[PDB]
Amino acid sequence: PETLVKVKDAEDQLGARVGYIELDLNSGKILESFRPEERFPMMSTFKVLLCGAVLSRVDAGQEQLGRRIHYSQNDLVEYSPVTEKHLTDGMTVRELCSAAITMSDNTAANLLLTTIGGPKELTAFLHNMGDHVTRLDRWEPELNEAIPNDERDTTTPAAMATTLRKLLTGELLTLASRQQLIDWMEADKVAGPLLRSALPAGWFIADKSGAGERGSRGIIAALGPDGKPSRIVVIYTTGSQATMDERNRQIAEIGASLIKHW
Ligand SMILES: *C(=O)N1C[C@H](NOS(=O)(=O)O)CC[C@H]1C(N)=O
Repeated sequence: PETLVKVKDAEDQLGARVGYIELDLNSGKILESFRPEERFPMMSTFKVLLCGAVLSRVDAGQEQLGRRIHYSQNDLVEYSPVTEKHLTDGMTVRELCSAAITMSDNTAANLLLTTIGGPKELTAFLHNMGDHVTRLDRWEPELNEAIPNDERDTTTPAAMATTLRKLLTGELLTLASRQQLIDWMEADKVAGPLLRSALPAGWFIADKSGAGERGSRGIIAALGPDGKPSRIVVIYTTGSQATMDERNRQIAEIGASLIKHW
């Protein structure tokens, strides 16, 4: 009961809703949940779904990971630490997905949405792999607005957890594409103070973090002991006036509990 108590205590201390799934990667069955059917802004966590959609196109040969995209300084939106450094040489679709997931590059995310036909086509992709709940409507950075009770650019903990399992382990993507997606998430360099902060030596983690307006914060992860993922964790919160630091520490403490009671 310890981990669900942490989530409830986090709600108390953040003054906001927290959504939680712990999913068995093998069976795909929910082990624990909190507000599993409630909507939360995906924020940057959507970039894993976007690169899923890109890889599905690469498998079908409508995209090539080696294909180079040139863009202009005028295409650059807030938080573009990789893409602002490749204005003369451009970047391959592979490099863009690397930027989107490992660095949460916002311009990378928009360039990739253009490659698939935008938010409506990411939603179509999720619909057609059996996720009729998750929806993307807007581009970076507007999809992070987190307007209370707005369903635009939202998922549920349940839908995100099951969708992430299908992308990483389901029949949808080729083995090569599943390996490349989980590899990008393993190489995440912007989620240090979250689940990674509670991870013991020898454990595997592949994750993607997110932050938005109105105290929005979240993480999706495949993790497990002995260097192999065996569970999917989804944590979302929205509405809190809490600092980025407190929100990070609350997610870390939920992580510490689920690892403690593995
Ligand atoms: C993702 O939600 N975002 C991109 C960037 N990195 O934050 S993250 O590592 O939690 O992904 C900055 C904030 C945010 C955004 N508003 O786009």
